[PDB]
Amino acid sequence: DIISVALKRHSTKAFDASKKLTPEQAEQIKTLLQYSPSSTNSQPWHFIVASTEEGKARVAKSAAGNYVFNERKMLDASHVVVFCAKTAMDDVWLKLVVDQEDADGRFATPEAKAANDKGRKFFADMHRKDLHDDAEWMAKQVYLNVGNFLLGVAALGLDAVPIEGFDAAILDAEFGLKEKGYTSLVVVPVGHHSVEDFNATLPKSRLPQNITLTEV
Amino acid sequence: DIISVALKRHSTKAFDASKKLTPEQAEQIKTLLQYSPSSTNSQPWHFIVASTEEGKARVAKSAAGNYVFNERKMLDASHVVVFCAKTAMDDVWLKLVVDQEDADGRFATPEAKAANDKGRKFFADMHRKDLHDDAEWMAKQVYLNVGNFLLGVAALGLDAVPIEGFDAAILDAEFGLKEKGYTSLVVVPVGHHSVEDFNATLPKSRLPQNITLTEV
Ligand SMILES: Cc1cc2nc3c(=O)[nH]c(=O)nc-3n(C[C@H](O)[C@H](O)[C@H](O)COP(=O)(O)O)c2cc1C
Ligand SMILES: Cc1cc2nc3c(=O)[nH]c(=O)nc-3n(C[C@H](O)[C@H](O)[C@H](O)COP(=O)(O)O)c2cc1C
Ligand SMILES: O=CC(=O)CNC(=O)c1cc(N(CCBr)CCBr)c([N+](=O)[O-])cc1[N+](=O)[O-]
Repeated sequence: DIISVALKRHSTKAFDASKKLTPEQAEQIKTLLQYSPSSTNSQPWHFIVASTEEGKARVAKSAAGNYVFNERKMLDASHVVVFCAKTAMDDVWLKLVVDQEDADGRFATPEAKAANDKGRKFFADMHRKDLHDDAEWMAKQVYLNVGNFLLGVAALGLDAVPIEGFDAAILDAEFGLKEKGYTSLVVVPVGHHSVEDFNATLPKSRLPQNITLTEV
Repeated sequence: DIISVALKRHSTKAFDASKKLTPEQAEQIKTLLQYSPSSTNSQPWHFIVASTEEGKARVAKSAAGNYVFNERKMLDASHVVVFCAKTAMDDVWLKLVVDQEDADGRFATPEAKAANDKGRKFFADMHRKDLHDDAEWMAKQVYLNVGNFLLGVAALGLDAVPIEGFDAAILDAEFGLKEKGYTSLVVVPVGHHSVEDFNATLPKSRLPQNITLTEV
C-alpha cells in the first residue's frame, strides 16, 4: 500500500554505513531517476550517483562550511544522488528529446514528429523569450523528479533524506558543472537508518487540510 | 512494485467522465497532497480539489487561448487538483508551521522548538532577504509535491496528467488566489482514461542513462 508508505516515510538524520544497497536496488534507483515525468518530456537534468566512499567524500565537500550537520548523512549512506538542472535550454537538447521519442516509436507519421517538436518549442520559447525564466522552469522539473524519487525509494524499503543544505557553488566546481551546462540543486542520500536517527521514532507533522485545502 | 508503476504510468490525454474515484480514493489523494515533504516542512502550498461539474468548469476556464487542448482533461476527469504556491513567505506562516510541530509532539524541550524555528528562519531568510528567489523556492516545493502525487495516484490504480498548459491569471482570478496569497502552478486531473487516449498504448520514451547519469 502506497498511503502507508507516504505516512511512514521520514527524513533520515543518520544512516548505517554497513547496510549497503543490493545490486537490484542500485539499478532500480537509476530507473526512478530516468523515468520521471517532465514538461513536454524535456528532461532538463543530470544525475551524479555516488556509491564509492571516494565519490561520496567528493560530494560531502559541499557541506564542509556552515552545513556540517549534513556531512555525516552523505558519507554513511549507500547511494548518494545529486540532482542537477540545465542552466539553459539549447536547440540540441530539444532535438535529442524528439529524436529519442522517434526512435522509441511514439510517432506514426513524420508530420506528427514535427507537431510534437513545434509544441515543445512553443513551451520552451515561452520560457526563453517571453517569461525569461527557463532556468527556473527547468529546475521546477528537477524538483518534480525529487518528489517522484523520495516516494519511490520509500516504497522500495529504503530510507532517504532530501538535502538543500549544501553549497551549490562548491559542488559545481568539484564535478566540473556550469561549463558542462548544469547546476546542483538537491542531494539525496539513500540507504538504511541506524539507532542514532532522532526522526524515526518521532511522529509526522503536517498542517491540517482545513488551512491548505478547499473542495469545490 | 513501484518500479512497475513508474514504468507503466503515463500522462493520459483523454478521460472517461463516468469513471469516478471510489470514496476512499478521494480521501487518499488528499492525504498524498498533505503528507508530502518540503524544505524545513515549510509546506508553502494550497490545493483546490474540484470534484463537481460546476467546480471543474471554473478550473477549465484557464484552458483558453492556445491551451484549448487541455479543456477536455479538466472537465472529463473525476477529480481535478490545482497546485498553488504562496506568493510571499510571511513570519505568521512560519509560526503556524512550528506550532503544528509542537502540538504533534516533535519537541521534548522548549529549547528544541526554538532550535527548529531558528533552522527554518535561516533557510527562509536566505531566500527572502539575500537571494530574493522566495517565490521560486516555494514553487520548487510545490513541484516536489506534484512528483510525489503523480507516482502516488499511479500506485493507487488511477490515471493522471500534470498540466502546465493553462492561463495562471484566469485561474487565480477565478478563485481569488492573489488576495489570499497564492498562485496556481500545476493542474492535475485525476481519474481513469478512455479508449481515445493514444498515450495509453504508446511506449514510454526517455533519454539514455549514458547522457543523463554519471556514476562516481
Ligand atoms: C527540497 C527539500 C530540502 C530539504 N533540506 C533538508 C536539509 O538540508 N537537511 C535536513 O536534515 N532535512 C532537509 N529536508 C527534510 C525536511 O525537513 C522534511 O522533508 C520535512 O521536515 C518533512 O518531514 P518528513 O520528510 O519526515 O515528512 C528537506 C526536504 C526537502 C523536500
Ligand atoms: C510539470 C508538467 C507539465 C506538463 N504539462 C502538460 C500539458 O499541459 N499537457 C499535456 O498533455 N501533458 C503535459 N505534461 C506531460 C508530459 O508531456 C509528460 O510528463 C512527458 O511526455 C513524459 O510522459 P509520461 O508522463 O507518460 O511519462 C506535463 C508534465 C509535467 C511534469
Ligand atoms: O522538521 C523539523 C525538524 O525535525 C528538523 N528540520 C530539518 O529537517 C532541518 C534541520 C536543520 N538543522 C537545525 C539547526 Br541546529 C540541523 C539539525 Br538536523 C536545518 N539546517 O539548519 O540546515 C535544516 C532543516 N531543513 O529541513 O532544511
